[PDB]
Amino acid sequence: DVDTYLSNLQTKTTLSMIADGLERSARDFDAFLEENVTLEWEAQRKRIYQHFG
Amino acid sequence: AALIDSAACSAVPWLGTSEKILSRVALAIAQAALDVYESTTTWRFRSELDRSILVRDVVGLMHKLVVHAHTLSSHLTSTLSPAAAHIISSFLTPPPSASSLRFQPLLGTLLVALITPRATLYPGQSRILAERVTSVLAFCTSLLRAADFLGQTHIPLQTHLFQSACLLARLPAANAVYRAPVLELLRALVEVAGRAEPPSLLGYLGSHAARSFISLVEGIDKPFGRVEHAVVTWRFFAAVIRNRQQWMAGCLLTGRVGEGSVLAAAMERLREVKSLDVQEAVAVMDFVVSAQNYWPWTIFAVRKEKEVVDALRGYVRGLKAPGMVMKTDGAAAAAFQARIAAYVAETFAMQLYHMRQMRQAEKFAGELVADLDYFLREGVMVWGYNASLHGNFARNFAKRFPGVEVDDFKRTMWLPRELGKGYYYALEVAEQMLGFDAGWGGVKQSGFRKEMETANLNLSLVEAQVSLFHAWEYLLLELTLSLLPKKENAAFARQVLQVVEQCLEANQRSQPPENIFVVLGHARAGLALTLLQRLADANQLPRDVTHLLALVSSAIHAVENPFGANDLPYFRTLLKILFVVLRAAKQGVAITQQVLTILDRVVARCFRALAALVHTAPEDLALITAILQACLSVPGIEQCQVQVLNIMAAHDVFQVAVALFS
Amino acid sequence: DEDELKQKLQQIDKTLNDPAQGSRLEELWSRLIVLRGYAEDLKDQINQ
Amino acid sequence: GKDLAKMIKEINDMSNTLSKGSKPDDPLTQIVRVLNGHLAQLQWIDTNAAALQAKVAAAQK
Amino acid sequence: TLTDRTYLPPLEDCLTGRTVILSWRLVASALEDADLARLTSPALSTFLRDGFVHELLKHPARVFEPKDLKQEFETKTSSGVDTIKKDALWLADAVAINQVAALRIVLIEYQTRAHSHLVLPLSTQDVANIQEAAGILSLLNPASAVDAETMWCDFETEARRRERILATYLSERRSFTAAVDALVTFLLHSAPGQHKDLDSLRRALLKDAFAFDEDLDVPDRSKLLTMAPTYMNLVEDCIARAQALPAKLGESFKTEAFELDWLRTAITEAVHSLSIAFQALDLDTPYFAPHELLSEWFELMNSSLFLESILGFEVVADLAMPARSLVSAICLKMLNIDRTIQFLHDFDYPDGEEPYLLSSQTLNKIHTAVTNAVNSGVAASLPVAFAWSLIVHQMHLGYQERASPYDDFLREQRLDNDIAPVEQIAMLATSRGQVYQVMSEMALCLGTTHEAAFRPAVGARARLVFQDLLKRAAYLIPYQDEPVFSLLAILATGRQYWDVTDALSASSLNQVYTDMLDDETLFTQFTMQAINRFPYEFNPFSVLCRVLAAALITNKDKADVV
Repeated sequence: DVDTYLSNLQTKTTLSMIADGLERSARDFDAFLEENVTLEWEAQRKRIYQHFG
Repeated sequence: AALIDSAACSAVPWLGTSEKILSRVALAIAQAALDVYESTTTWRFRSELDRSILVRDVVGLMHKLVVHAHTLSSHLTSTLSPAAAHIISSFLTPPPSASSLRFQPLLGTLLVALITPRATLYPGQSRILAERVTSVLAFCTSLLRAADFLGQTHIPLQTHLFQSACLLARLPAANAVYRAPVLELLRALVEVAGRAEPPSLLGYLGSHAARSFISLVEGIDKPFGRVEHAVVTWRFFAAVIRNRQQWMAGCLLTGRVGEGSVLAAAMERLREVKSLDVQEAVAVMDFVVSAQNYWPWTIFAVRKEKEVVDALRGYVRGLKAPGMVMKTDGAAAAAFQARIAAYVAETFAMQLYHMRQMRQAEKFAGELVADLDYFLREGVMVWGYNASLHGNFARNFAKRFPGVEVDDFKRTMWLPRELGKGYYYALEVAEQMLGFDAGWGGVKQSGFRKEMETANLNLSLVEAQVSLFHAWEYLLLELTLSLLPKKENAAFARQVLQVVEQCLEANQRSQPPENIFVVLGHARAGLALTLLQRLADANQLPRDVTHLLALVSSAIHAVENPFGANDLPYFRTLLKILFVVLRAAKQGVAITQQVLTILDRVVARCFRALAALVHTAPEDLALITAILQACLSVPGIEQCQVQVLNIMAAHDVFQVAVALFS
Repeated sequence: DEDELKQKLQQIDKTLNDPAQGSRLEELWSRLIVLRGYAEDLKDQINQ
Repeated sequence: GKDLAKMIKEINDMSNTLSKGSKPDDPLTQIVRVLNGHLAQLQWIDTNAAALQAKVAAAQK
Repeated sequence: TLTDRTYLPPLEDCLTGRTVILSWRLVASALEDADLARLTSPALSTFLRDGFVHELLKHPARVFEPKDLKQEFETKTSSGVDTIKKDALWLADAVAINQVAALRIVLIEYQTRAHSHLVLPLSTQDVANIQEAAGILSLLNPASAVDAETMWCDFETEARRRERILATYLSERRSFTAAVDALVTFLLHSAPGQHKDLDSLRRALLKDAFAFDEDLDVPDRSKLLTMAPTYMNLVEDCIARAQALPAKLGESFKTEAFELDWLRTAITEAVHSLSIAFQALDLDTPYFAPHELLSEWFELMNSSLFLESILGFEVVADLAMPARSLVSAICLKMLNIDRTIQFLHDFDYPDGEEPYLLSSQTLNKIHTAVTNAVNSGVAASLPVAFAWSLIVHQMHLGYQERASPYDDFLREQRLDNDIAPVEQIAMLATSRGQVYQVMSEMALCLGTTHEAAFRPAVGARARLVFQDLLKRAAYLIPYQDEPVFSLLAILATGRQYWDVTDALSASSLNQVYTDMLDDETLFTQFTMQAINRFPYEFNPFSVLCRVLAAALITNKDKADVV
C-alpha cells in the first residue's frame, strides 16, 4: 500500500488538492440543476397528463 | 541613535522644529552612519572590543531605523522615511563596485565571533560580543524582510547571506545565546528564498556541518524547556519545510520514520497539550501542518503508526473545549485555544483526505464526528467580534487624540503578525510612543493600554475563528462525501442544519471590518451551498424550511440589491442558496405564505433589473429562470394560483420577456 | 602531463563541489516529498 | 547516479499510484509503459537518422 | 538519602536523549546571564533544589577526590555503552577522579559532540566561499585547511576522541567552578526587585543548603562561612596539578597545546576558588576569619610564590593579571587592615572570631612570606607587602607606648630594635608609584566596566579592600596626586558615559560607593580635599561627581548630594 502511495505521489502542497473539491462541486452543481429542471418539466407534464385525463 | 529614537516619537518641549528639519537631519545622520559603516572595515584599532562596540552601535542604529519605517504605514513614520528609504536602497541594491565594502564588516564580525575562545572571565566583553551578534542578526533579518517587501525580484544580498549562514551554522556552537537569533535570521532568509529552485543551502553548509547543525537544533531547548526559544525553533522548522528545501527537510524529518528527529519530540509534546502552554502548542501545531502539507507521506504515516496516542488526545481536547471561554476564567487564552482547535481540525481534515485517498477513512470519520461539539459551539459563528468595545475605544482615542487616529497603528505586514496582543495594533511601538503623556499608563492597570490589548486579543480570536472556519469547511466538505451511506443520518443532518443556520445568522448580524479582515461576502455562502447540494443528493432533509428561509429572505432584502454590481459572486451564491432551499422545501400549508415573498418581490425585481441592464447577464438570467422554475413547483402554489395571478401580472414581466426575445 | 590531468580533475571536481549544484538535489527531494504528501492526501480523498 | 535513480523510481511510483491505485496489475499502465518505450525508441531513430543525414552533407563537397 | 538521580540521570536517558543532563556549562551560562526563564525552568529548578547538588557544591573536593566507586560504576553502566564504559575507565585510570565523575564527563561529551565538531577549523569549500565574499580580514588558516571528508575521518579516531574528552573534562571543571561561584554570588548579593520566582528559588536553596533564612533575625552563616577553607584547600591540588601534569596520562597526549590548555584550566580554577573564598569572606566583613585558616593560607602562598611559578609564563598574562589581582584582593580581605587597625588602637575584643593577632607563629609566617615575596621580585606582592608594612609600622608604635602576644613576633625576627626592612619595602613599593599603578590595574581587572574580568558585583565587592587600604593609608602618606589618581581609577574604573543606568541593585553593590560619604576618613580626606582643589585639580572632583551621579540614581537618601 505504502509502495503504491509513494509511487503515485505528486510533489505539491496537500491543501491544494483538497481545495479541488470546490471546483468539482461547482462543476457538479450545473448537472444537478439540469436534473432539477428536467425532473420538474417531467412533473409538470405529468400533472397535465392527470389534468386532461 | 538617541536622536533617531527621539525622532521616532512623532506623536507629541519641541518648540523650534518642523517635519522638514527633522527629515533632513535624519537623512544626514543616516548618510553619516552608512559612511562610518563602510569605512570601519579599514581602521586599525588597538583592540577588538572597540571595533565590536562600534559595529554593535551602528548596526543597532540601522536596525532601529529600518524597523521604525515598516512597523507602521501611517504618517507618524514619515519623519524618518527618507532616511530608512536611503538605507534600504543602499543595503538592498547597491552598486556592483561598492557591493562588497558594505558586506565585509558583517563577514568579519561573524568570523571574529566564530573564532573567539571560550572564557569564564571578562563577562563584559562576552556580553558585548553577544549583543553585537544579536544586533547583526536582527539587522540581517530586517534587511531580508525589507527586500521581501516592496517587490524585489533580484536580491544581490542573498548571495552573501548564504555564505554568512555558512558561518552562522557553526556560530551557535560557541554560545547558546545565538541559537534563537541565528535561527530567526535563517527563517527570514528562507522566507525571502520562497517569494523570489533557490540556491541549494546544502552546497554552502556541507554534509557534515549540516548534519551537526541538525543534531544540535533538533532538540528544542531540552535542558530548560522555555516557550520563547520553542516557538522560535518551531517557526524556523515550519519555514524551512514550507520552502523548496528538500535535503534539509528530509534530514530533519527522517533524522538522518524518525527516531531522534524533531517529530519524535513533537509527538511527545502533542501527547501533553492538556497541560502544555497554549502558546507553544500553536507553534507545534503550525510545524505539524507545515510538515504535513509538504511532506505528508512521512508525517501521516508516523501518526497512523502512533495514532493511539494522538487521536485520544485530540478527542480529549475536543470534548473538553468550551465554546464561550471569555466569560470563564481566561481572556487571552481564548484566541490560543481557538487557534489550537483550528490547527487540530485542519490536521484531522488532511489525514481524513489522505485516508479517503487510501480508502481507510470510514471508521476514523465515524469516530471523529462525535467530537465536533466545540465546532458546533464556536465554529462558523464569527459573531464574537464585539464591535461595541472596538467602536468605544476608537471614539475614546479620537476624542483624546484628534491628530492621531486608531487606524494609524495598523501594521504594514513587514513581519508575520503575531496571534497575540499585537496582531493588528503595534503595541511594542505604542508602549514607547504614547507613554509620554498621562493616560497610557493609567491607574490600576487601566487606560488605553488594556483596551488596546483586549481589542488585539479579540482580533486574534476572530482570526483563529476564520482559520477554524476554513478547516471545518474542508472537513465537512470531505465528510459529506465520506458519509454517503444511510447511517448516522440524524446527527449528521442536525449538524449540517445548525451550521447553515449559524452562517445565515452571522450573514445578518454585525459584520467585521473589511480593511482588517477579508470580506466574508461569498466566503461562507458556497459552504452552505455545497452542504445543501450534497444533502439534496442524499435526500435526507427534514423539510424544515419554514424557518430556514426567513434568514435567506432577510439577507436578500438587506443586501442593497447589487444584482449587477461588483458583488456579483455574492448575488450568485445567494441565488443558488435560495434555489436549493426552495427545492428542499418543494420536497415537503403554512409554506406558501412564506415562499410567496420570493415569487412576488425577489424574482420580479431581479428580472426587471436584469432586463433593464442588458438593454454576466446570460448566466444570471438563466439562474433566475431556474429559481422561478423550481419555486413554482412547491405544492402550496397549486392552490394559491388565484392569489399569485395578480402579483405575477402586476409587474407585466411578459412584455419585457417578449421584448428581450425579439 | 600530470598537470593536465589534475587540471581536468580540478575542473570537474570544482564543478561537482558547488553549493548550488549539490543543493539542487536536496531541494528537489523535499520538493518531491511535498508532491508525495499532497498526492497521497488527494489520492486518499479520492480513493472511492 | 544511484540516488538519482532512486528519485526517478519514486517519482514513477508516485505518478503511477496517483493516476491509478486500485489495480496496479492493469493493462493501462502497461500500454503507457510500452508506448513510452516506443516513443523513446522512435526518438532515438529520428535523432540518429538526422545525424546520418547531417553526415551526408559533408560528402556533398 | 541523597542520591545522584537528578544529578546523574540514568544512562538510558542520556543515550536515547529523552533527558539531556544539565551539564555545568549550561548552569554556568544561566547563572552568568541571570536569565529569568532558564533559572526558573523546571529542570534546573529541580536540579538546584536537590540536596545532593547542595552537598556537592559545598564540597567540590569530593566531586574529584580519588575514591573507589567500582560497584556504583558497574551498577550504572549495567541496566553504544561499551565505548562509553571504556572511555570512562580510561579517564578514571589516567586522572585521579572517581569513575562516576569520569562516566558523567564522557556522557556530557557524547551529548556535546555537535559543538566540539562545529568549533573545529572549517573545510576548504568554506574558505573558498569566504575568499569569494571578501572579493585586514585575514583571520583564516588556509595553509592547514583540509576537506570535510578528511576532517570527519580524523574526528572519529581514538587519539582525537581522547583529546576531545580531556578538553571537555577541563571545560566542565571550569564550568562547574564558574557555576558554583555565580550561584554563591546570586545567593549572597541577590538584587532587589527581582521576579517572585527568583526570590522563592533563592529562599528555598538557602533554607535547604545553609539554613540561611531571611525571616530569621540572625541567619545561620556557619554553613556559609565554612566555604572559605573548602576552596582554600582545593587551591592546593589546583596548583599541584598546574605545576605537574598527570603521570598516568599517555605521553602522546602531553603536547604543547594540551599543556597550555591544562595550565589555563588550572589558572581558571584557582581564580574561581579565590573568588568564592573572597565572597564567603566579605559575607562577614566586620568580623575576623579563623586564624587557623589564614596561617595555612599564608604558608601555602609562601611555598607557591603567590602562584607566580605557574603564572610566570608569558602565555598566561591575560589570565595571570586577573589571577594576581584576585590573589591580592583575597590577601587584603583576610588581612582586614581596617579591622586590624581598629583592634590595635581600640584593644577591644570583637567577639566574632579570634584573630591571628593573638598568635605569634602566624605573624612570623606572614612576615617571612612577605619577605620572600619581596626578595623574589614580583609585582603581585606590592599591595599586600605595603599593607603588611603599614601593620608592622602600627605595631612598632603600639610597642613604644607599652615599653602583648605580638611582642613575641616583634622580638623573634629581630624586628623590635630596627625597622629597616619594612621601611625599605614600603619605600620600594611607593617609588615610581608602582604600588598605585598595580592597584589601579587590579581595580580595572576587578571592576564593573566592560574591561573588568569579573561580574559587576564581583568587582564592586573586590574594590572594598583597596578602598579600605587607601582609607587607612591616606592619613599616613600625605595627600598627593598619585594616590588620588589611583582612587579615581579604582572607583570609576574608566567606564564610558553610556555605562550609567538607573537599574536598582542590592545595597551591597552600592556600599563601595556610599562608603565615600559614610566613613569620615574617606570623607574629610578625599571628598572634602577634592572639592577644595577645584577647578585647580579638576579631574578628581569631576570624576567623583560623575561616579556619584551614576551610582546614586536610585538611592533617594543620597540623590541630592551631587
